[PDB]
Amino acid sequence: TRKMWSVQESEWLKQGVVRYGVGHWERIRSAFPFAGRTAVNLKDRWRTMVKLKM
DNA sequence: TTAGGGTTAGGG
DNA sequence: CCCTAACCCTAA
Repeated sequence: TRKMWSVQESEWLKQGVVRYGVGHWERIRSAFPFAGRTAVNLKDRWRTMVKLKM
């Protein structure tokens, strides 16, 4: 069952991009306690947030 | 391991 | 329902 992204998970990805730059998906995933999210999931999520103005 | 296009399921 | 966010596929 697919799981929608929480606003806390989205803020984690936002700070991880700030602290490490886009494309550093495996580095961002390790800097935050992401449970059930792969680095590819983080990259797809970032594309969604960019498109949704976030 | 990431980028970018393609695919699908679940919620608005 | 069915659009789209959450997925998958794969070159490099």
